[PDB]
Amino acid sequence: GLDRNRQDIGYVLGRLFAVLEKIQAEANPGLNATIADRYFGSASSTPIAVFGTLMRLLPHHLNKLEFEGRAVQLQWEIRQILEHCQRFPNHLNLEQQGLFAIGYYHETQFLFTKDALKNLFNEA
Amino acid sequence: IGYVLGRLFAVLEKIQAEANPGLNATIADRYFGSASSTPIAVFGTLMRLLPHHLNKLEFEGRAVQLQWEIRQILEHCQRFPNHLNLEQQGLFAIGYYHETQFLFTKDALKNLFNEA
Amino acid sequence: GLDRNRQDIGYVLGRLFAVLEKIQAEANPGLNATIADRYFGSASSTPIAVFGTLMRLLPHHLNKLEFEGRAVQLQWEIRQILEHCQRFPNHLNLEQQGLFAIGYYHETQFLFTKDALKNLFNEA
Amino acid sequence: GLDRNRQDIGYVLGRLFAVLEKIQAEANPGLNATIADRYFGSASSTPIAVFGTLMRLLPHHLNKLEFEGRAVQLQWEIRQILEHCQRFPNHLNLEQQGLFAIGYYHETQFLFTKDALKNLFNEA
Amino acid sequence: TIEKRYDFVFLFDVQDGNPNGDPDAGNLPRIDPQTGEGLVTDVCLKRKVRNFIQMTQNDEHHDIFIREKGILNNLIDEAHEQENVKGKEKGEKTEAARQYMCSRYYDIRTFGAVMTTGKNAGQVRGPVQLTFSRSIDPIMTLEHSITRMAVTNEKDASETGDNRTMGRKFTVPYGLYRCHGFISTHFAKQTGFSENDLELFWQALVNMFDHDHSAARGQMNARGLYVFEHSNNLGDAPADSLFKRIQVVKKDGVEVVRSFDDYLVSVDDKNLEETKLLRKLGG
RNA sequence: GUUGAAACAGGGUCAGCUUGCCGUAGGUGGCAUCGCCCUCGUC
DNA sequence: ATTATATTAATATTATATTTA
Repeated sequence: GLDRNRQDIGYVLGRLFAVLEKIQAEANPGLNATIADRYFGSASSTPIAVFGTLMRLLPHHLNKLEFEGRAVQLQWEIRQILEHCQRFPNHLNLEQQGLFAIGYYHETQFLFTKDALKNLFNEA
Repeated sequence: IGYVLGRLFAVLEKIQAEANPGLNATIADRYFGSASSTPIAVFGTLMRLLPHHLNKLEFEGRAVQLQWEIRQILEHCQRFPNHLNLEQQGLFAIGYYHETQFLFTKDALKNLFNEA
Repeated sequence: GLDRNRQDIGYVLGRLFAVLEKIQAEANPGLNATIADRYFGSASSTPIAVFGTLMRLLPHHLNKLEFEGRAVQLQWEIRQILEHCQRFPNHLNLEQQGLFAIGYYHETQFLFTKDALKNLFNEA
Repeated sequence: GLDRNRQDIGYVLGRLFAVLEKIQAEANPGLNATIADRYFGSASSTPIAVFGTLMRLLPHHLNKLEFEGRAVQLQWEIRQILEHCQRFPNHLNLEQQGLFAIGYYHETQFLFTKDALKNLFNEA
Repeated sequence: TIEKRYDFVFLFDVQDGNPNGDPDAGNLPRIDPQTGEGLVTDVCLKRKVRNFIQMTQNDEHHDIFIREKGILNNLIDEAHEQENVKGKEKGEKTEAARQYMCSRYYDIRTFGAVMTTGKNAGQVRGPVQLTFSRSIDPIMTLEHSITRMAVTNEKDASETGDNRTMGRKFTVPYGLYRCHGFISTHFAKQTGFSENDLELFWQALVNMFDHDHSAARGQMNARGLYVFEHSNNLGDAPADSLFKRIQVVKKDGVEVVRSFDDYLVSVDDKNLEETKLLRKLGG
């Protein structure tokens, strides 16, 4: 249940936030306050203010991972998502506001799986 | 497009109730007026309030199970519609009651989460 | 999924940082802390302070590569990106702050490919 | 993508370093460590210390070229760049620090072309 | 009770720090997404005024609304057990309790508070109602990420070596937040907002950026405060043009702004001399 | 051609006359990019 | 005319010379 060729800005924005949250959760299991507990409150409205710090903290989160190939796969899927994201908009429309959370939870479901992300990464 | 939205509202209210036991003005009593009609307006802020409710949960595994089940719910919804038609609001109510009674069952959500 | 004729400052800045990170990663596979783990934290806000040391370390990173033609291709794409970069600004706007990461991940995806960068270099 | 009438000190300084590196590369294709692998590390900060030895080594690099007209064209574009360079400063500002690399890569892109430098030299 | 209308043009900036952070965005100040102008909520100024009153009063009949150790239900129950315990027939009892709290509390008298919890006692409309601030020049976010050489919790993130917990501490270089606000008289006559309370509120708005300071907010100061004192309780001219007369734009050929030497506060009090006044307290 | 035939749902009716989402509230207590490194061996 | 309340998943994308009267 995930459309990677929707060419929607909200879809790819939500998928990017979802993989960012997944990376932060994988960086440390004993995490109290994640990014979703603070960054998601304005991610669908002011993405250019939160996604900047998100991309700034992404490499450190990837380096914090115990496995280096996992970070490679996560960056690969990040870029496969952002392929359709030609630019970070100022503010999302209501339809895009909903598509944000849609793609967010869709990408979260696609990531929290047994054999799916690695299977898609193998065909690249 | 309406049934899964009702299940979404139901699990949102369940997470909010598990966060605050003595709830007075729940997210339901303030958002269900338009959640049944305009989804992109209510769910555009309920999905924002949800991670804070999940972090408020004293049991992190419960929040994990609720996040997994809301992922499984929203997977069937490809996009939040502009407005729910008259039958879509009925589907919303039906899914709301179905999910709010499936979550208040003995060992249903845990058994569903363990099978993933 | 990459616009090379967008004429946006954030786009070309992000693409330049992306190719810099790619060059640093290609210089040594056993790299622990890359530039993205330190330089990206202020690359979209204070580019004139990080991109100076970036351009200073770029020739040594290119010389560290085992293949000399790879460094030539990387410099060629660096200059093709910086064509639209008429000047390094002091601070990027919010839209430019988002376009920074947009172009960064777009160029990273375009670089981590089979036949794409070399194909574009052949038509020059 | 090159502004020759910007009247910026960093722009012309970077263009001068770029044409110097181009001349050193054209002097011998089998070059291991160029000037950019050592001189560029302090070219935008202490230009009066590196550009002196650069101008000292420039005539020998021009004489090392197999074609004498190429050296003439390179000196012509060097002087066309340095026209706006009224003096070599002690230290460049942050904006000038970025403009250094900007002009450097812009001039490198303008030089590594088919018909461009010779076309500009013909109209002189 | 006051009888004049006041349209103050509060102007305040920030040297280096995070003023009004977070519309749920981590730790960044509220900025305009489409443009880049910084925004500051009025609750920050209200809390600064409350802190100034708490540190420059310490007396009765001017309650300051206590901090963390202050349950609103407990305060409401304490204020209920006074003159109208039960012998007042619920309806007017709520109004009597509201009037008593207005005569006793200063925060509810100047602004307002929620008194509709368990023992309901009505609600206060509030006379003075500030607005959200907004700068003119598109400010930029610096994001000054700093570190710490001491871990907090004993989780798995605490390595055997350098127990470090970095994070980010956002900062702002400049941004004159052109604040706005209007003061009414009908609600002030009911809440008991006298002229002494108005002068105290003006003094607080003027001298709140000198005591209420922290490490995250850094150094903040108030530029000017041009109060538009009216003559009656009616409406002479729309407040839009009134607040537009004091425009704040860029100076000469400059890209951004760093201090007061880069702004040109154009103050041309020419058409506002009909039935209105003008005073300068901060500038 | 001598055997159930004929059949109105109607003429036709403003669902309103209307009602402030609010009264309103600090992302916070604050945290060293660090403990460190010959540009060299030298023609 | 309530219910319920404990953790999904994680191991490497890529990588071979523009231009020089």
